[PDB]
Amino acid sequence: RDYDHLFKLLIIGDSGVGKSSLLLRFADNTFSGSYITTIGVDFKIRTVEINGEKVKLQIWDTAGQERFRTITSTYYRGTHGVIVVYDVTSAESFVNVKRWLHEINQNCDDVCRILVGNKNDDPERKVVETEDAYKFAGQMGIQLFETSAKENVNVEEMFNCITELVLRAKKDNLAK
Amino acid sequence: GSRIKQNPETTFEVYVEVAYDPEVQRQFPEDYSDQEVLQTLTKFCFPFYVDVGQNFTFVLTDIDSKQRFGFCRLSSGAKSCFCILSYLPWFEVFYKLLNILADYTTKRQENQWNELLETLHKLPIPDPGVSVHLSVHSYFTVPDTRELPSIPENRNLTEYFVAVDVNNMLHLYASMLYERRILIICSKLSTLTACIHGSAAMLYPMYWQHVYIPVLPPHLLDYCCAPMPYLIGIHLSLMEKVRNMALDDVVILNVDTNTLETPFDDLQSLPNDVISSLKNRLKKVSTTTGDGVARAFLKAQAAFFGSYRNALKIEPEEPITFCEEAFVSHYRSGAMRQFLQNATQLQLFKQFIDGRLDLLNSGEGFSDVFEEEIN
Ligand SMILES: Nc1nc2c(ncn2[C@@H]2O[C@H](COP(=O)(O)OP(=O)(O)O)[C@@H](O)[C@H]2O)c(=O)[nH]1
Repeated sequence: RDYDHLFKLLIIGDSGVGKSSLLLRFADNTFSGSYITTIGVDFKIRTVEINGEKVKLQIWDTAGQERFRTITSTYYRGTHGVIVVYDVTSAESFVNVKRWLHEINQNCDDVCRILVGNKNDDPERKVVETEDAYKFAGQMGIQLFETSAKENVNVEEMFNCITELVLRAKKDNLAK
Repeated sequence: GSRIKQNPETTFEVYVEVAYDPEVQRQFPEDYSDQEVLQTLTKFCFPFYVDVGQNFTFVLTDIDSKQRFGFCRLSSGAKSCFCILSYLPWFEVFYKLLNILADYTTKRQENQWNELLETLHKLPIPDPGVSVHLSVHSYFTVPDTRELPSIPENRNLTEYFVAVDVNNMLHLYASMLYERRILIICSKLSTLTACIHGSAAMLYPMYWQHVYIPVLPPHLLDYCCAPMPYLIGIHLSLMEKVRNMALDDVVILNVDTNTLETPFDDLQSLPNDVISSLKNRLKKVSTTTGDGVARAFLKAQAAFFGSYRNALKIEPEEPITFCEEAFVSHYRSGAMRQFLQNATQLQLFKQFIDGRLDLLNSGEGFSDVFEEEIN
């Protein structure tokens, strides 16, 4: 109706990495509460105008993803792009997203994806160093964003990137 | 891979009486302070548009995707609802308890009401078979959830089997094995949530791993647009709203009319020998009495997934792994070749395997009916 493009996004990451806090920065929703602990799923909406094109994004999250050592390809059906989040202060959160990103590479290579290291706002507690995440990002051919949802640093840039990726994918595929 | 809480702290979290925006009239514990949960309960207790049945069980999912059961008892004309929220999947026990508490409430027996709830809330959770008294002359035995559900003892399976014809049971099963988005619609809430619980239970030893909402209240209708796999029940009064969403690639079962819409060829694509054998068992009286229905689906699951054992690479120096290439490259039909490859993409199969791998590499030592059925 009131937009030129609608895209469906997923955010994935262990519980506690700051996905809901990222989505709060993301959202246009009047009600900001989350239904993760109600029905085990939550969605938020953002509309943005990029070079004159009205773009609407849905982003969906689900509960307890840390129990999935691998998230399999049925999860990603119908989704245009994925925001893959770890916590820079949690080694275990990073090992999970690496498995997830290999599975996407092998079984859902058509989906746009970016890697996000959240909670990048306390050097003393940082465990996943930039170099190692950046190296992994390069190997997988994807971009890395280290963010602080808490301080609202590099969040907008991170969202702009996945938004622009899915927009480009739509245009590239429209062109044959 | 179960989403049942294995070590609940109490027999239940909170009990509420809700009446007509609906409000909590009464609660236990008296000092229960989660106003977010209380508010949520008021909406899930009346998950339909006003203008059926008595019992039904909704599920709230928590942050690690474990399940809280909202066992409900609806008043005569949907004027009020009695609900107990618990991690224990004891449908028959809590429906009974609700009846007792409702009659105490009716007869204004405040002391018996308080005593029953307090005694229950303080009770350390007992082992299966232990006697728990409702009264002096009445007791239930703690259920053994490791057993297959039996008809008519198990309310969910019994109501599911009564309401849904065999072809539609097969279509639901097939859709789950492809991890479709599945919507069940019914005018009776008891029937609605029984169909969701009962059908998901047929996946045993696997469990539905993604969105699971036995009944969805209208204020959350937009969640039918979720793109990940889901299993969602809605009351018939919400159907027009859903019809409006023009959902693409969703399996929809109208239970009232036993009409199933699916854009996929899932049931026909499954290995025909397995499905024939299942269908035939389901059609006989002799093999559908007692635990017959659950046994039939268990045998199908064993026939579909049983070869996983031969893909367990057990090379010393640790640890036991699952070899997918081995799994998908040994088959007794072209249809199974395709099935096994599809199975590697299923979250319900992934959680089953990773759970086995953990359990095996632990050295725990176990048994269940699935493994017996494989043997
Ligand atoms: N220090 C810091 N804390 C954060 C950040 N983002 C979220 N948190 C905190 O981490 C906790 C979990 O975040 P939440 O959004 O609820 O996690 P979720 O389970 O992934 O959705 C909350 O207490 C947040 O305030 C961040 O960028 N920096």
